[PDB]
Amino acid sequence: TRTQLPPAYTNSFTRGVYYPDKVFRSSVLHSTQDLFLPFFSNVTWFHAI
Amino acid sequence: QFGRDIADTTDAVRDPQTLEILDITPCSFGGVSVITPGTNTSNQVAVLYQ
Repeated sequence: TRTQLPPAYTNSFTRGVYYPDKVFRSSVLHSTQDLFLPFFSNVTWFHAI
Repeated sequence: QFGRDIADTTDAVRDPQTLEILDITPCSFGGVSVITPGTNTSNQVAVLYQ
């Protein structure tokens, strides 16, 4: 009896940054290469109503 | 578990027994120089640590 409905979308407003290491760094600008969420990207929305 | 300085160097550490954070500073290093009056005059000299 559940109803099902096509996927919705929203936007990656600059979230998904996470600490890359267990090392303390402070007052510094530093760069890394890894898997990360691209900003401003179309991302899927779901609901249960 | 560690810290690092902007010189890419391990500045600080957590103790495994006390989980207390400790800061390191290298053993004292000194610049040395010597002053002379000229060997054809006298041999008393003064030393300067920079």
